[PDB]
Amino acid sequence: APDAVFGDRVRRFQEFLDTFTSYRDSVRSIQVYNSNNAANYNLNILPHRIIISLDDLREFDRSFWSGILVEPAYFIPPAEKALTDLADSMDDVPHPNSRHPWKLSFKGSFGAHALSPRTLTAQHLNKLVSVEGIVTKTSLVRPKLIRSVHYAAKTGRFHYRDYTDATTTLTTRIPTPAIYPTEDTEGNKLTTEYGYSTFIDHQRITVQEMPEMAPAGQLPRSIDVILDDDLVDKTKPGDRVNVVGVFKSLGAGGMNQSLIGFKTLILGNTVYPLHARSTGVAARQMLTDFDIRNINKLSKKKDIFDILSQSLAPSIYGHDHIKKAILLMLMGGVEKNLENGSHLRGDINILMVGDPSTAKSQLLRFVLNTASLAIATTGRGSSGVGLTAAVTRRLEAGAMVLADRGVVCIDEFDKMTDVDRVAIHEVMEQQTVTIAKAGIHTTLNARCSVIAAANPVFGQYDVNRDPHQNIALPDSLLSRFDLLFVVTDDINEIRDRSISEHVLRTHRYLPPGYLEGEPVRERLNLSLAVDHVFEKFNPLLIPKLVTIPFLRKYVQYAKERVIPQLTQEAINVIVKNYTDLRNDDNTKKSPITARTLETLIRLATAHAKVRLSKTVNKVDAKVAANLLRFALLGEDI
Amino acid sequence: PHPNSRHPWKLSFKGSFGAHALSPRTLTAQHLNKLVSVEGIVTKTSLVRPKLIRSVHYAAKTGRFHYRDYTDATTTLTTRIPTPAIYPTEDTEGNKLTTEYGYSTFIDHQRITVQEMPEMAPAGQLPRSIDVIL
Amino acid sequence: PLRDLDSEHVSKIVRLSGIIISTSVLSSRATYLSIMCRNCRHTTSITI
Ligand SMILES: Nc1ncnc2c1ncn2[C@@H]1O[C@H](COP(=O)(O)OP(=O)(O)O)[C@@H](O)[C@H]1O
Ligand SMILES: [Mg+2]
Ligand SMILES: [Zn+2]
Repeated sequence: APDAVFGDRVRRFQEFLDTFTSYRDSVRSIQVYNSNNAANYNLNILPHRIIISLDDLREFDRSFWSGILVEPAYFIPPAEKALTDLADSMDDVPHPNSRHPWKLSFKGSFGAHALSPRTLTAQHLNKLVSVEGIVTKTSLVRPKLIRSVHYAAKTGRFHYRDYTDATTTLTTRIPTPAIYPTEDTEGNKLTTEYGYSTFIDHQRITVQEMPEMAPAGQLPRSIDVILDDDLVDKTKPGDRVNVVGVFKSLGAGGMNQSLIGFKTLILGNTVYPLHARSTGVAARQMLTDFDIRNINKLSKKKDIFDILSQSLAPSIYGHDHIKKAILLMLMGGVEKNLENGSHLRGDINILMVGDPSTAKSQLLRFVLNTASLAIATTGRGSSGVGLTAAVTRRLEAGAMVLADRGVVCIDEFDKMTDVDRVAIHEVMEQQTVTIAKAGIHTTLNARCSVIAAANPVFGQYDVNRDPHQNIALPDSLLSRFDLLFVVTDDINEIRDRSISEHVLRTHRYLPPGYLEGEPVRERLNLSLAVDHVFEKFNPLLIPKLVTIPFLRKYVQYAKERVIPQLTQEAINVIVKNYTDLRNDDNTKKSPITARTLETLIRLATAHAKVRLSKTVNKVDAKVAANLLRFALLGEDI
Repeated sequence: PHPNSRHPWKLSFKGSFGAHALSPRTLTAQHLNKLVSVEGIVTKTSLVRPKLIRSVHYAAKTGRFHYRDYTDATTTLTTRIPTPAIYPTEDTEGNKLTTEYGYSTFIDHQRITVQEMPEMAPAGQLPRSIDVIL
Repeated sequence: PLRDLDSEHVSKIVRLSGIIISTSVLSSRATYLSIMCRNCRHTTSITI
């Protein structure tokens, strides 16, 4: 039976949708997208879901906003009905072959409802809450029968029955346990018609307080979240997540005479995978047309490589070719997948062996902070079980499996066991992890670029000795590292005063919105995995330095929209340089193998990607070989 | 539309009924759930009593008008699930309700008794009667 | 003391010292719940 208050709220939300035109634009775009590939194929179908900004709702109608936040069961169904009515009103051109219920998702500032699994108590029940946590368990995506269609052969007629549970609606119904129809009303045997029955995907994930904010030494708190038909498979275990949903109570909690307390869970409305450092979530960024224009504008510059090289770690003094190599690894080459099935690696590995305090770990931490997807590990702090996969009858991804299509920053690389070393041997060239353990023969993808830091045998790189004795690493392992940089802390007066002036200038830095003696606050930077190009603060005083967010945008653009093709004019340089490096006797820091030809190719491709060029020209090969010759010998030609 | 789906229209039937044109004596149990025309004499006409089919109530604390629809076994030709919804004496959340007569809906109901006509009933035999609900 | 609790302390206020070794997850207990009959629409409230 119709409710006057329900209709009043429906028309109020219709007024809200009319006021903010972005929601008709979103619904219209979704409908035209669905119709266009429906007619095209007689890709994927976008869900009937709209992101609603709670700030705009508060601006429009504060009580509707407070009603949704505090009494969602009475305000969300009317708003969803209004959205569905609006969508069916604009649906003048129906999809080929009210109706099509549209769901709502919420975003914005939740205030006191933005909680965690620890702070989510029983006085938040029946409220729209945003819970931030870590996904620890993801159940199987199971179909749920919401409508069963049967066939009666004697009458030749198709019947159906709709099913309802306590979690499909925000309000409580009268429970109607309608049985599965095994026969008609008048005795005819029914045959279930699979493919005409309706099954809805259902998942139940567990969100636990994030380790970065959970109290140390205390047992963590968890909360159940239920996802239905479009939020399933939106996250994976170990993901940082922000789930917006209604904190519901279900069952009777032992009152109904046939539990210790009422069964509580979150009916998920929105799932946002969050980006935290050293996690398995990549960093999607929004690239406006202005950002792309600036990226192309800077790519037109000749010295853009240098501009990108110095802007990586201005705080670190020097380490300029190391920064060039780090930028090239951030871009990386393009992997080759030949038709027969073979794989050519397109990821660049870097090793930095050096004396104490030459900033190898700060250069690792910077890469961890700025990379799209980076996992930080330490030698012997993570084993092969912790680096590669692990069998739990089920597999748990390790450091280098979560970092697939990403970067692995390994500090204290020398303090790594040989059992880990063999797994690392497999991961670096073939980019795969073969388990073959306890009846689980699986080949996980570990297409990751490894950057590592190491110390010499005696703790100080002796220039009198040779590198092979100063490294104490297997030669086969050192071959996998595309670029091996030996950094030595030479005491020279010019660079001594220059590095000290830099260190002090960096220490004498103030944020734009801070006082002289105000302790700088620090948050954990839980970015959402979806305004000037250059940097005001320049530790060096000189070319221009771009901001780290803009550098990340540039790296993302070049990494996702540029796939350079090798050219003969680059091949001549690459082949000549490889032949010289193989045959010339120079007492190289690292050996020269066919892997050296491919690090030449990969670095040339990466530098071509830096310039946004779709073809690797001669200059790219020359600069790649230049960096390689520096890395092998120390030349400055 | 009239000044100030909707407005359910009822059907009435006329014509030749054949074997369904009966009398209260010949109307047996094998005519049940059939459309029959019965000719007879009206012997009893009950009072035309109103039947509450929708009750409208007012909650003064919230100042809101609520309603409840009522259904019986005789208002539909098909059998429903019986739903004995009680008369709402209070709101869902405890507010006392006041019945709003004149906004509630009452439907006239009569129960007549049709007996075999004396001109066609057998002589000396006790007549047969049938109940009709209008 | 926790070892000195006899049956004479049952249903009485006792002060006892110790160390907490476990804290379970918070569970929801109904302090006021609205109820409605299934084969009716009779609304009632139970207050705890
Ligand atoms: N060349 C350098 N330029 C700037 N800072 C440096 C340099 N070398 C060392 N530092 C400083 O030394 C400190 C320790 O460096 P760290 O990265 O921990 O050294 P290591 O690589 O030996 O572990 C950091 O605060 C870092 O800024
Ligand atoms: Mg270090
Ligand atoms: Zn009842």
